[PDB]
Amino acid sequence: ESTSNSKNVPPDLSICTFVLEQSLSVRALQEMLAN
Amino acid sequence: RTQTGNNTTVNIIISTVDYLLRVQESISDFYWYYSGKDVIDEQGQRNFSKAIQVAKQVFNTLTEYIQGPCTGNQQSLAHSRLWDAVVGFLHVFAHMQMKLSQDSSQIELLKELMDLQKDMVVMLLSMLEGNVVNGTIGKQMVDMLVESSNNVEMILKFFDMFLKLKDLTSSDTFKEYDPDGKGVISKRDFHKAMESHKHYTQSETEFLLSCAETDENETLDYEEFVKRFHEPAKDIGFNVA
Repeated sequence: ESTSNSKNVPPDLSICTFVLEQSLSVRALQEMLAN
Repeated sequence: RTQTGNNTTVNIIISTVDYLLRVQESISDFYWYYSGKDVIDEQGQRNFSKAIQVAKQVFNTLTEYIQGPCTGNQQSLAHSRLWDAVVGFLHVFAHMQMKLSQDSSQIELLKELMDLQKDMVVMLLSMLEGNVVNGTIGKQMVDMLVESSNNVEMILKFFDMFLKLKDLTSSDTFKEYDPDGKGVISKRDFHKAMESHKHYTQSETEFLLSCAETDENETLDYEEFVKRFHEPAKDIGFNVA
């Protein structure tokens, strides 16, 4: 979705927003995936 | 920190802080490798010992940098990346203390680690030498503690467990559970004492029993138990307080 021409065409950020739920290290991710 | 007359200046203080951060990252990675495993190999123990010795020396160098209220060095550490290293070290300390205490072969590693913790707290106390009311260093240390809230709470609960053990030992119920001067008691008698004390819950009771090694006749040596787990606690907890 383009956001450069906002002055003329409003962008749709409602489908661009993302929420960062989890932030784990690589080793911890591997461990919980194994578990 | 600064060379007044030279054309070019290098911040040895910041370089030392950066190396400390790299060392703490390496130690955290090695702990994350050994966390799942039930026991730590001899080679792993040697690597931990060497890394802890290196970190201890770096911490001593850092505290010698800032003792004698060197305000410039104190501000440099405050604005450096020392706080991230302290946060990582707090997590490592809060988890390794529980992990190693249960095992009875990790005594020397636990001692090395909980001496590194004391050198840590000495450095942090030296950072607050010459502090002012509402100081920037105080604000940045409170932020660090808030970031590491859980690990500090775990360390505090560990220390509070192992500081009440001396009072429980000196209590009358324990002295009548050991009417003689031999000083050796079974896990029956020790668990019954810890429940008749009513200070320790079931989680603390089970953890304390686990941290005491069972021998052939199922009798533990409470004086060495309390000494080993009380003296380092009595040392570090005072600096934390």
